[PDB]
Amino acid sequence: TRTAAHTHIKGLGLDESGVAKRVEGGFVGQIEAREACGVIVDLIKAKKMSGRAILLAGGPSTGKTALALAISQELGPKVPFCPLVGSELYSVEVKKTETLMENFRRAIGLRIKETKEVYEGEVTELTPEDAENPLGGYGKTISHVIVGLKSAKGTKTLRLDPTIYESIQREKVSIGDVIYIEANTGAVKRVGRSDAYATEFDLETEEYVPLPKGEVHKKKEIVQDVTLHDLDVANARPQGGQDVISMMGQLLKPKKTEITEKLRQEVNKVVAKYIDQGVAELIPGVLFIDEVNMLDIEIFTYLNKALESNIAPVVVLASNRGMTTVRGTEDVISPHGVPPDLIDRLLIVRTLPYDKDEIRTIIERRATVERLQVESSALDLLATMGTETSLRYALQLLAPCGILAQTSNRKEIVVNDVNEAKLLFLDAKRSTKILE
Amino acid sequence: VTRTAAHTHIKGLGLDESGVAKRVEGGFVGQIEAREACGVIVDLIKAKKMSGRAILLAGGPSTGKTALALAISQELGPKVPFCPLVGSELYSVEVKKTETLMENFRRAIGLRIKETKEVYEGEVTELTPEDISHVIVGLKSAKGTKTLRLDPTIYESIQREKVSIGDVIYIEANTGAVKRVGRSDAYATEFDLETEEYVPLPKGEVHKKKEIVQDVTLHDLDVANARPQGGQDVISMMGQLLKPKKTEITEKLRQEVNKVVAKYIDQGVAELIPGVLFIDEVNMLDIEIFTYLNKALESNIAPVVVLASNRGMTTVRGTEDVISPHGVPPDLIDRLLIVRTLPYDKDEIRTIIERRATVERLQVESSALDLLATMGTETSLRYALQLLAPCGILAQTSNRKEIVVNDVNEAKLLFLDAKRSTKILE
Amino acid sequence: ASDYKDVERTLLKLFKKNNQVNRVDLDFLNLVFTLNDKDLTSYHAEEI
Amino acid sequence: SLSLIAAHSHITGLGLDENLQPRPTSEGMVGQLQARRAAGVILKMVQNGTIAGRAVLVAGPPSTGKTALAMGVSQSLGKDVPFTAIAGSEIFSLELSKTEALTQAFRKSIGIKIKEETELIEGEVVEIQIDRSGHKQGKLTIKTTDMETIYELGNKMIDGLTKEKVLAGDVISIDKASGKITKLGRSFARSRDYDAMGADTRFVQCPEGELQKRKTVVHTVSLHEIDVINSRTQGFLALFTGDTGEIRSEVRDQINTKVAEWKEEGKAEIVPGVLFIDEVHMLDIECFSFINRALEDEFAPIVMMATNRGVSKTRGTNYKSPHGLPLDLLDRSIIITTKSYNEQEIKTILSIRAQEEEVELSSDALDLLTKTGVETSLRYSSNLISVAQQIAMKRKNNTVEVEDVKRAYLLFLDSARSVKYVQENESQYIDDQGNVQISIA
Amino acid sequence: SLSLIAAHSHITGLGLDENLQPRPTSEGMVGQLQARRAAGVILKMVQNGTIAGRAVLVAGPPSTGKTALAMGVSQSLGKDVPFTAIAGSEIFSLELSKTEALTQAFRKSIGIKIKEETELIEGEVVEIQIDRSIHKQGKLTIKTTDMETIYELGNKMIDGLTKEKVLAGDVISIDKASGKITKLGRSVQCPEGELQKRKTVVHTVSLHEIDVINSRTQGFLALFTGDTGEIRSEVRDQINTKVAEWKEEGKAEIVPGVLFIDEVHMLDIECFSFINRALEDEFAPIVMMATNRGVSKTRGTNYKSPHGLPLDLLDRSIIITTKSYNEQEIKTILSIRAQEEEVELSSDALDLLTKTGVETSLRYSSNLISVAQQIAMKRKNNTVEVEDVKRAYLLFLDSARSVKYVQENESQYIDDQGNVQISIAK
Ligand SMILES: Nc1ncnc2c1ncn2[C@@H]1O[C@H](COP(=O)(O)OP(=O)(O)O)[C@@H](O)[C@H]1O
Ligand SMILES: Nc1ncnc2c1ncn2[C@@H]1O[C@H](COP(=O)(O)OP(=O)(O)O)[C@@H](O)[C@H]1O
Ligand SMILES: Nc1ncnc2c1ncn2[C@@H]1O[C@H](COP(=O)(O)OP(=O)(O)O)[C@@H](O)[C@H]1O
Ligand SMILES: Nc1ncnc2c1ncn2[C@@H]1O[C@H](COP(=O)(O)OP(=O)(O)O)[C@@H](O)[C@H]1O
Ligand SMILES: [Mg+2]
Ligand SMILES: [Mg+2]
Ligand SMILES: [Mg+2]
Ligand SMILES: [Mg+2]
Repeated sequence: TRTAAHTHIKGLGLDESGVAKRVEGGFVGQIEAREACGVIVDLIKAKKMSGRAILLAGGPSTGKTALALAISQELGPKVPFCPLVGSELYSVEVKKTETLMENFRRAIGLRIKETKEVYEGEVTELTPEDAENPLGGYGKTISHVIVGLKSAKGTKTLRLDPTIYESIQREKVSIGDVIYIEANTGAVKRVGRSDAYATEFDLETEEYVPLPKGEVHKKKEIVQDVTLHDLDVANARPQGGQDVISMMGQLLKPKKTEITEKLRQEVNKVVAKYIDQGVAELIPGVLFIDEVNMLDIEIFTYLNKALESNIAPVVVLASNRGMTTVRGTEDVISPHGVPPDLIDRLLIVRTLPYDKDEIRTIIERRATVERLQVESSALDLLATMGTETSLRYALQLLAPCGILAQTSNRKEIVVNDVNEAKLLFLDAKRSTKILE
Repeated sequence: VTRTAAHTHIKGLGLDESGVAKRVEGGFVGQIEAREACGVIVDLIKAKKMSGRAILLAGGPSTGKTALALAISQELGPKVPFCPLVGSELYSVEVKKTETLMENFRRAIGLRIKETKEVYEGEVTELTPEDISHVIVGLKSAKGTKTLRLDPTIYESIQREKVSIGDVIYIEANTGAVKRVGRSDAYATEFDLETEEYVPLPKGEVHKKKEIVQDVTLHDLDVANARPQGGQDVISMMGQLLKPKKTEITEKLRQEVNKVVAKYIDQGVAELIPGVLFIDEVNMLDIEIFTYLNKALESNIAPVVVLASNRGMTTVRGTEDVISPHGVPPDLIDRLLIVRTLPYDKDEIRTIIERRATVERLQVESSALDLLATMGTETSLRYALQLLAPCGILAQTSNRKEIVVNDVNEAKLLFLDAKRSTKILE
Repeated sequence: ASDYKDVERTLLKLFKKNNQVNRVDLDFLNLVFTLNDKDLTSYHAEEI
Repeated sequence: SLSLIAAHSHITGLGLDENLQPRPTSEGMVGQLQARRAAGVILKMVQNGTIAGRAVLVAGPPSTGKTALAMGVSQSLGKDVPFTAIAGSEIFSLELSKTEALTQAFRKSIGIKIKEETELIEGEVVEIQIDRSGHKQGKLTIKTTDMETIYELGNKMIDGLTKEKVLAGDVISIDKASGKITKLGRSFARSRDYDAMGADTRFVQCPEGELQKRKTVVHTVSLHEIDVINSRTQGFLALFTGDTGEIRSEVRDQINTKVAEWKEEGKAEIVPGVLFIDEVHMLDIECFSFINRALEDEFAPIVMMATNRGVSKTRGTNYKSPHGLPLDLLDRSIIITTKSYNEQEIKTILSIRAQEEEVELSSDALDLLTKTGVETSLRYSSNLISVAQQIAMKRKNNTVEVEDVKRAYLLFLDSARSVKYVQENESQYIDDQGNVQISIA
Repeated sequence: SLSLIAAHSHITGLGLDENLQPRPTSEGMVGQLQARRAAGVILKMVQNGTIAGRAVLVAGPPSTGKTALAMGVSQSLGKDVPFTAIAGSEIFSLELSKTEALTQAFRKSIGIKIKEETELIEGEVVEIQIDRSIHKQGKLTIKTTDMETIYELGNKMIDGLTKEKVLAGDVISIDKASGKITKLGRSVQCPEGELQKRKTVVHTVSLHEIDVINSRTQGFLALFTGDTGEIRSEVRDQINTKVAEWKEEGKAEIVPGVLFIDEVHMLDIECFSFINRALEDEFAPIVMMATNRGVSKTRGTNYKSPHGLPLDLLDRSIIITTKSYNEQEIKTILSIRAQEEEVELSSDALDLLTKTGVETSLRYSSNLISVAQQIAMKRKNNTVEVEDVKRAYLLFLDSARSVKYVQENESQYIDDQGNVQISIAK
């Protein structure tokens, strides 16, 4: 399997009482940061508060993205988690404010359940009937239709509306075709021809399908997780309609448009109504904005306003610079590149740099997860190299060492392999020196 | 009778078989070394071997860069594609500058193909539908008669063309196009007063087949494969009125078009005619355009692009601290061969003025021509060149054919130069 | 672009199998309501 | 309304008495007595509906109740009174000009209450008998729960009945003005007749009362909505999509004339509202110059403006301004100032916040939180409250205490301590020049 | 893929042995021993596929084969594996956001192979009976190399064969599942075995292609037109989860590839900010970056940077540095280039070309080779002699000589302030 930068991170590694073990879940060190992340994860799982914001502040290569992905893993696949980077907000189709609003709503999941009844099987009979009296109806005066379906557990004779007969005619269903009728909406689908009649003709283009399993009429309760933005898109760009105008619109590209506040208000009303009935439940997720330094002043101000909404995920921010002028502004030097008013709404989680032992343990774990064996002396050399230039350099240099060792048909990486890798690939400081 | 422009007198390079350039041939005067270099470049292009070669015509203003480009275009001939440009054209608003540049690149590469055209032409005798259903139509021609079965699209075209029985129709099989050429002559006396236009019954057989040769470019194929471009069906109308603006053609479409062209060449039905792309005012190009032009020159299928520039040690547009020999970053400069073009002395200026007067059908007295030449030497050659037409107009107003000194002096007193205007402003 | 039609059909067939099974009809539950303005009347809706 | 615990979920409105006198604590607001009096005056001005085009500026430091005061006004106003809340950065669009965005926002803040009179006949058709040769003639009977009547049908009515394909037992509605026939639904008695039902079928009860009824309905539609509807042929979709474009000015003038005509005839009423612009300093000089005239229209709403910047440089200009706004706009604006809270007010605010979040604070923890708020920030303590609650919950303890607050203070930093650490560790963070020492040893 | 001769056509590989030790001159590549070693290590890492999101920078003087190295890597990687080489000036588009473009670029280099087993009958053809309703009765016979047997058709097969109007005695391919019918020419060719064969066809697509395919009603047109638009992020998430499920099922395999940005010095700080995160995630390809400038101000920033890239990216990348070629390496590279261009240079001519390339630029001499060949062609000579190279040097200029010419006569060129001395006199 592919080995990403944060593959070794398997979890936050916390105890039941909240204490974090020294080495668990792929983490090494960062005790206080891990405890703060555990408190935040508890807050997210509580699912009560809206618009809370925290900021993961620290230098480059400290673990901000590592903590974000660890939080995502710990939350589970039932909690929304929208990763992002600051640069993606600058759209060319709609204002950056609209894109921030869209992404911000994506992290409010809704779990809605619906029970559906479907009639499926193989058609055995189809005997349309007219009204008992010619004066009963208009024109064709077609009454109910009788259809016979066959399943693995038996057969059933159904009495259908003339609208369902019209659907049957539209779908071009003949005797022996496997069909599928939804009593919820009256929609008829033509699955295909039964495998029983597969060899009826020795050359024919027909999608033969097996006989449906189970009963002919099976009732199932369907549960799906849908975002609020999904409902907004469905209202904005519905897929319904079979007119020529509908088809022409379908061929058009799905350009983003500034969905009005009225549509969100109506969506909120209907979702509140359905949650009130108990059918559906709201799940506020988490929105992750990496490289918050790159946001414009307008985006920061809209973030200020978004946090005052009634429905709002917990935005987690990452910044790797201090005392830096805010983009889009000439004079405002700010603590982390974040405007002072937004900083006043944030909670800073300080992350601290590592020592040699932590680097050594991280290199051990990274080599282990890489399916590479490293000698103790070569590992000490790699640790010294990382503490000399950067940890990330060594963490990436593990792979070329492994490749070089394989080219020599050696099971483990030797110090000479590390030296040769050093010769082949330089670092930023060495490149700057050699360019001088 | 005829109109005259800046380069109406430029007919060619005037180079011999050995490649050396005579002092005065093809309307050119002097600049022998540049003409020889341009002839070598013409041979390089005609070889049809290399791709992406680029050269730079470096010199001062009014020195003969555009003249050399147009002479190369004339000498190569109308068969090859020569595309002149200013960099300002690249700054489109519908698509990015890269898309325009790449489109101009593939537009400068020519393709010549052989195609067989199947032609039917008849007067109509029956109209039966096979029942949107196929139609059955009978046709006659001077040599005989035929009945045809046409696809529903052709049926829609015929219905929307207001074809009657007894109308004469033209069907091109390749495109499925139906054109009503008119009403048959046999019904000329059918009425006394109607809006009909009567045409004679077509000669020969109903079905004809001919082989033409048509010239296309890679861009034409790209546009053909990208968007619908013709047709008489409402489906075609809707397809082409949708997505009207230009789009960023992908590299995949270009690769597929290249594969198709390679297949055609291998089958022998097509031949390739590499051409030239000329960009003028290259200093107008931003650093991004030069940066991508670096990539296009390494492309395996590119024309012989020539560059003209006339600025020295000027900063590169877009950049703020890059001082370059001609506004061209050093990355592109290494991809170029620089052809130096030199200013003109007094005698060559006089000869050029004489030839321009001869071309524009003017008669100039020797003393008047000497005065015009010396005043062009004093201020500028182009100033003398544009003064020729007002001088000719002035001479006609005096009921006199040949130009005299008085007309030249009057023209100088009436119209001023840039330097004189700048002095007046001061 | 004709040569890519088989690939397009293959991808659509692969995605339809998962797409059709585990989806909830948002239109059925009145979550989509922008078409309702075309064929319904306010007083008719309130009376119904 | 669909809501989660938010920042301003505890402010039910302005805590004013009958004489617009603020209470020491009421409806979730503490202090800001002068500001609350001004807000009540603004509310009475809005409710009166006679004064047109008034700009109000709310100024003061951040976390001083500007947005809180606006939220209180919004809650006090209630429904039927438009309240458009927009940001300064919302007006910048790639589709609409800034002036067009402001124009659409302004019209959204004015609502039009229009009355429609409808005459209908609704009932379950009992029997239909149609005779056709010449023109056709027929008789029809419609019954309700307490009425039954036989009617004679004209040719066009019969044509409509046939084109609707109405059968017996169906409840239908006919507008005697136009004759349009709508099938409401089917009776319950016919439900058994089928196993699967089409999408069109509906089961409804038989209407009660008299067969012929008169009913009038009042509709609340904003001016922007009317303009969008009356611009194109499908504007009502753009009312949700937002791809409405720049409506023609002649359309807007015609719509103003039409609204005036309706008001003169007495069938339409105007319900003016309040426009709130958050962070007005994010607007440009062109927007302000437009607003100067636009505030002066007869249909201009009452605009409230909230700012936190002091003497700063106006966007789109090369000079500094008292609040970032041009003097011409301030001339037509009255400024409401706010003052920072004292210790007792911060204590009351923290108690209110604890009550709203259903967190059981202790007295000692409340004192510690108030001290931290006065030392560092009120919003910092408000954010720390929930963290302390979670920390206490993890300790299997149902009440918060001093240790939980201390742990929250240690785990989560504030602005001052973050500044202290960033200044102490300048070498490990990227600077303006981009230099950073990633190495540690 | 037929195309003319470019400046990189000779590079047929990276020239590695079994022990990854590069030979002095193989597959077109000369020297650059450490650079080729590092390129081979990267190539093996890509082929292994167990490492994702690695960025490699190529460093050192311009015109030192950084693009030549990347091309060698692409060719040595072979087909059946994505390798996207895009210029940094192609990222900035007026229809696609820079982040969206970078995302598409990353996904385009990740390939997915999905196997589709189709039942198709391939046969030579024998007479076909179609009859009216007695819905329809029809029989066809197919001949192969060892069978001749009758199939009895159904309604849809009869309809398809009527639509195709298949003749007899030719060759036809019919798919049992899809139902597509492919025509083939007359029997040169002949069926080779059983009438109905079971052969799987493998389809190579990228994640971007799948995203576009599911993007719209007919989104597969966008793969060629390029008007995809900003795809919704939920669509990409769906593609990711379905691809993960397919890989778990074993019905599709992933082929990670290489992304090459040739001119990284044009992306702004926002692009670098996105790139920093794009590398970390799974399904991220390996990015190759080339830069020539030592220390410059990054676009979008007001400060210098150690390579034109922010230090955050430099921490995430490994840098491969290239030494400038020596005289011997220049000589042998020119020998390879001349051999590729079909030019027969003399020994003294080769030495002169070597010294000329060493003095000014290798590219300059490489472009001068074709000019010299064309010059010799004017003299009707096969071998290129010294005088041809000297004439090529004289007629076409390098950067330094042109700079000297402009510097000594800066008055006749337009300067940075817009001043020029057009007047030849005074
Ligand atoms: N506490 C930790 N334990 C183990 N490995 C870690 C820890 N923190 C970071 N890492 C590893 O080192 C890398 C640096 O963290 P990262 O979030 O990428 O830094 P940045 O602040 O630049 O985003 C991570 O990708 C991860 O692989
Ligand atoms: N050597 C020449 N012989 C004849 N006419 C010339 C010559 N050079 C320039 N001209 C005339 O004067 C004009 C100016 O030349 P041009 O090519 O525009 O100069 P540049 O392109 O260097 O600015 C040309 O259009 C042409 O009509
Ligand atoms: N008058 C008030 N009454 C109660 N709480 C207030 C008041 N003003 C501010 N707050 C508190 O501060 C926050 C609202 O302040 P806000 O209006 O955003 O400040 P500003 O807008 O002045 O920056 C809420 O958390 C609220 O508890
Ligand atoms: N080691 C080499 N062997 C053969 N040809 C080379 C070598 N290095 C560079 N070249 C050729 O020299 C020219 C310059 O190389 P290029 O990659 O464009 O330089 P850069 O990428 O540094 O600008 C190209 O024509 C290339 O094919
Ligand atoms: Mg990082
Ligand atoms: Mg010119
Ligand atoms: Mg506020
Ligand atoms: Mg290079």
